[PDB]
Amino acid sequence: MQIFVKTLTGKTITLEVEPSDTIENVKAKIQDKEGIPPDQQRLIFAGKQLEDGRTLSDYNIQKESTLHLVLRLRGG
Amino acid sequence: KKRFEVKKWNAVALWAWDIVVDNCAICRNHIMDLCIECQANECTVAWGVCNHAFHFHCISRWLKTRQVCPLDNREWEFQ
Amino acid sequence: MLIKVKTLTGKEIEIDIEPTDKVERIKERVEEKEGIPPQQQRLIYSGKQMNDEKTAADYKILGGSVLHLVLALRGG
Amino acid sequence: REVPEYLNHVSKRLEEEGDRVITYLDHSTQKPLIACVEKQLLGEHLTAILQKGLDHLLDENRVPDLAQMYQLFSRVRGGQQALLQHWSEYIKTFGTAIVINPEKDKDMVQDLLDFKDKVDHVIEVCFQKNERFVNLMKESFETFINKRPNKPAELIAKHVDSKLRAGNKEATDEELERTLDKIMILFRFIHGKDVFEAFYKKDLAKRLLVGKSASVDAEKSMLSKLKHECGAAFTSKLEGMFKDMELSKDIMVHFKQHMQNQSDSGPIDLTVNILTMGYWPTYTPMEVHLTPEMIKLQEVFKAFYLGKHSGRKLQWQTTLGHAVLKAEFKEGKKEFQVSLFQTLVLLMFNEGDGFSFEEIKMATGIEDSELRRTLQSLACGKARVLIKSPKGKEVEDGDKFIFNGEFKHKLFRIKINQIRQYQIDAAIVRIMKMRKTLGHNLLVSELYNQLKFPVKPGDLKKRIESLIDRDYMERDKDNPNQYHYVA
Amino acid sequence: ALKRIHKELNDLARDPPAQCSAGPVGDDMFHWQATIMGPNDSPYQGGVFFLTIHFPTDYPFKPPKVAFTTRIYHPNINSNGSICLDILRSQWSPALTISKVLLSICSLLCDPNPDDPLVPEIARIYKTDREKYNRIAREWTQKYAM
Ligand SMILES: [Zn+2]
Ligand SMILES: [Zn+2]
Ligand SMILES: [Zn+2]
Repeated sequence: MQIFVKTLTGKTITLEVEPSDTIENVKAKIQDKEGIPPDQQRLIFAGKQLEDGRTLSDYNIQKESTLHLVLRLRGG
Repeated sequence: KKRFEVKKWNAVALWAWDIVVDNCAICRNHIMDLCIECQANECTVAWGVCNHAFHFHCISRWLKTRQVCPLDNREWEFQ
Repeated sequence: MLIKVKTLTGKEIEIDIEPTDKVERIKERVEEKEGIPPQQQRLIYSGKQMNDEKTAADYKILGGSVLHLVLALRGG
Repeated sequence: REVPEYLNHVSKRLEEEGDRVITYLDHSTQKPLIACVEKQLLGEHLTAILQKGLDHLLDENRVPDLAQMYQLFSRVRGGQQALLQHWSEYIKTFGTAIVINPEKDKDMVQDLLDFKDKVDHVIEVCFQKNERFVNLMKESFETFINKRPNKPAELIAKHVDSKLRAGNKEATDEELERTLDKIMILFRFIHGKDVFEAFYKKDLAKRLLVGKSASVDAEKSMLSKLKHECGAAFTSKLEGMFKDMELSKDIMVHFKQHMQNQSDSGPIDLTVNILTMGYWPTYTPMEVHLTPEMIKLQEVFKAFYLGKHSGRKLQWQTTLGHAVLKAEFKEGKKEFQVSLFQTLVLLMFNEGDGFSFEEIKMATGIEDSELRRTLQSLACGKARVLIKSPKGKEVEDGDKFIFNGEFKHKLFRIKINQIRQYQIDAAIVRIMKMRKTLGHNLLVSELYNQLKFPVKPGDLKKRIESLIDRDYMERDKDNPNQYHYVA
Repeated sequence: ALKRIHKELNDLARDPPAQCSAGPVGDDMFHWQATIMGPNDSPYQGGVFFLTIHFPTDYPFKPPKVAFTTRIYHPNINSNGSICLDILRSQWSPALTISKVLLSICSLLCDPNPDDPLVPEIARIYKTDREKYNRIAREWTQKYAM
C-alpha cells in the first residue's frame, strides 16, 4: 500500500509504505524523496508527533491517509 | 502509378517538466513563472547545495535576513 | 452551490445549498447525508463558528467552499 | 363518483353551505358548519381520495383538478400534510421508473428534464408555489436519481455534449443556455459529481481537439455555471484545457515565423496543440513508423519549443492528430481529413493498389485491434476508400484491401474519422442523554435502528469504552450492563 | 507581502488542512482568525480553540504573531493566550506557511516541554503528576472549548 504526505513546499508526494515499517525509514523516504534531514522532519497526523521509534500501525494509519510535514520545533 | 505523398498535417503534443515544478517555498510561484515580486511590472532561479530551488529575488532577501536555507538547515551556495 | 463539509477524520461530505439558505438548513442537510442531528454540530468556516441564524451569504460561502464539522456531544 | 368529479362536487357543496350562511343562518354558525361538512366530505376520506385520484390525476397533468385538490385539502387539518406524502411518494415511484431500467439509457435525461419541468409546472400553477412542496420536490429528486450509481451522471454528461456539439445547430444561442440552466438544476441532485467531471472532461477533451464545439461562448457559459456551482477547485482542471487551446495559437504565430525564416519549409502545413499533461485525459503513447519527411517536422518544433522553454519535454500524441490527403481519383480530386493511423495506412495504398492486413501492419506499427478499426473506416464506411476482399463489415487478417480509384462522393472535402466511528459516538451520547439511564442491550438495539450502516460488536464496545474514559457515560456501581447519563 | 497571503488563502480554501481552519476576519487580509480543533486522543478532545493571527508587513521573511483567544491550559501557553514556539520567534522559515504553523501548534498541544516553560506553575504539575494534568486540562477544555 501507499500513503500521502504533504511536503512543506506546497507539493504533495505519495509514499509506498507498509504498516510494519518504522517511522525512521519513513523519514528516510522523505529525505531521498526531497532531502530534508531525518532530524528536521516532524510528521503530524491528527495533530500528533509521529515518534521516530514506532511504526505506522501504531498510530492507526490506513490507505489513502495523509501525513503532514513541518519544520522541527520545540517548547517555550 | 505510385504516389506516397502527404499534403497537410495537424497534431498535438503534451508537455511535461524535466524533473518537477520545483515549487519555490518563499513565494509559492511556479519556476518558469516569475518571482511574486517580479510579477509586478529577469527573475532567475538560484540553487542551494541542498539542490533546493528558490527564486534569486526571494532567497537573496531571506539570506539578507538569515544565512540558512528555509527547508533544510544547511548553508546556501549555488553550483 | 456546493459546500463540502469535511470532518476531523478527513471524510469530505458533499452538500448543496442555495446562496441564501440559513445555516440551520446547512446543518439539516448534513443530517441527511451524515446522520448527526443539527443540535450536535458546530460548523467552523474559515475560523469563524457559524451562528445558527446567519444566512450563508453572510459568510461569503461559494462553490466548493470547505467547511469544518466538529461534534459537540452534549449538544443540548 | 370518480375523484376529479367528486372534488367538483365538494367544491360545489362548500359554496352552497357558504352561500346558506349569508342567506339565513347566523354568522356565528359560519365556522362550525363549514368544518362539519368539510370534515365529513374530506376529513374522513383523505387517504382514500389521494390513493384513488392523485396518482392517476398527476400522470394526466390535469391542472384544474389538482388546483381544486390542493385548495380543498388545505381546509382539513393535516389534509395538506397528507397531500405531500402521496405526492412525494409519487415522485419516488414514477421517478424510479425513469432511472432504474437500463434499457431506457438513450432516453434517460430528456425524461428526467421533461419530468422535472412537469412537476415544477404543477408547483407554479396548481400548488401556488408552496415552498414546502418545492423542498420535497428537490429532496425527492435527490433520492431516486441516486438509486442508479454513476450512470445518471454519465448520461447527463453525454447529454450536454450533444447539445454543445456543432451538430446542434437547431437550438439557437438563447434556447441553448436555458437548456443548460435546466441541466444545472438537475446536475445539483447528483451525488457522484466527481464522476460527472471525468465523463464531461473526456467529452470536452474530444470537443476541443477536433473543433466540433458549436459555440465557444456556449462552452465558456457552461463552465461559468460549474465554477459557480462547484467552485474553482471542481472546474480547475477544465479551465486548464481552454488555456492550452488559447496558448497553443500563440505558439503557432512564433513557430510559423521560424519556418518562414528557414529556406527549407516542407510543403506540409503544420499545426500542433500544446496541452498541459496534468489536466488532459491520460493518453497512452504508441509508436508509428512515420515517414522521413514526417519525422523531421516534430524535431524542429520539439527543439524550437524546448529552446523557448527549458525543462520541458514534448511527447507526442499521434492518436489525436489529423492530416489532409488530397487524392487523384478518376472523377476529380478529393480531400480526406484523416487521423495519423488513417494517414499512414492510406499512404500504403498508392504504390500497390492493395496490400494484406499484415503487409500494412509492419509498415506502420499500429496495434492490431486499432488497426482493424482504422481499416474498417477505410473499407466499410460510407466513403469506401477500400474494397475488402472478401467483402464484409468486419476486417480479417487475410484481407487484401483494394484502393478505390472509382471513389465517388458529393462533397469535395470529406472526413473518415467517424471510426462511522464518531457517528457511533455521537448517537450513543445523544440517545443516552434523553434516556438518563439505560442498559447495554437496548443501547445496542437502537443504534442499528438509528445508524444506517453495519456496526460490529467489537467496534460498538470500543466506543463505549472510549466514551467511559471521556466521562460521557458511566456504568452502574453494581450493574455493568446498566449505564447512566453523567452530565 | 499580500500576494503571499493571497496564495496561502487560496491554497487553503482549495485544500484545507484536516483539523485547522483560518481565514481573514474582515477587510484587512493581514489579520486572520484561525481555529485548532483539539487533536484526538488527548485531554483537548472535542475542543475548538480560536487563535488570532497577525501577519507583519514582510510576512514571508518574518513570523506571524499568533496568540490563543480561548484560554488554553498548557505549560507553553500563558493565560494571556500567547505562545512561545521556537519556530515562531527564532527559527521562523518562509517555507513554513500558515497551514503549517497552525498544524504544528495543534501537534504541540499534545507534546509540551516543561523544561524552559512559559508557565512554570503548570510545568511543575505536568512534570511531577501527569494524571492530574489530564484532568485539569480536560476541565479547562470543557469550560472553554465546547
Ligand atoms: Zn524575483
Ligand atoms: Zn536546502
Ligand atoms: Zn520565489
